Amino acid sequence: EGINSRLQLVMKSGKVNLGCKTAIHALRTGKAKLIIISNNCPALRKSEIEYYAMLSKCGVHHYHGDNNELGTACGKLFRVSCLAVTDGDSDIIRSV
RNA sequence: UUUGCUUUUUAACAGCCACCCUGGAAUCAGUUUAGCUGGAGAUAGGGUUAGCUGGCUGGUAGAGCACCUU
Repeated sequence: EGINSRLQLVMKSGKVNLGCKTAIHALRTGKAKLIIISNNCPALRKSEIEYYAMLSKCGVHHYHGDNNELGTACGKLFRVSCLAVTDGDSDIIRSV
């Protein structure tokens, strides 16, 4: 809930790639600063992302409260399982 | 009364005519008679596949049918 403040700060300044496929696309690229995955996300899907994150090495990643939460945390009426923070005023990536 | 009625048909069989890729959606968009669908990837563009008792040729005019003359 410190992150819930700091996340919406990033989207104004920087950019974020929301959804599973665009997140994994960034990891192959090695261009994703961190991966945020929803708790409600399918169990198998997260495993693939956090394997990819180990290979990308600066995948790092971090868990939330909930799937439907994570969209409205962004400021989106649709819902999101996974983010990928591409690069913001707030250093989300250093502390977390 | 350029009129009213009857005939003008084609068999089984055989060949041919939901899902993926690109992509990344809020000023939300697509859509049914009705509702539903969509970052667990929508519209759109290009494909793949399912099908009926669909279309074309073969079967098949030699047959069947309606008439006419020695």
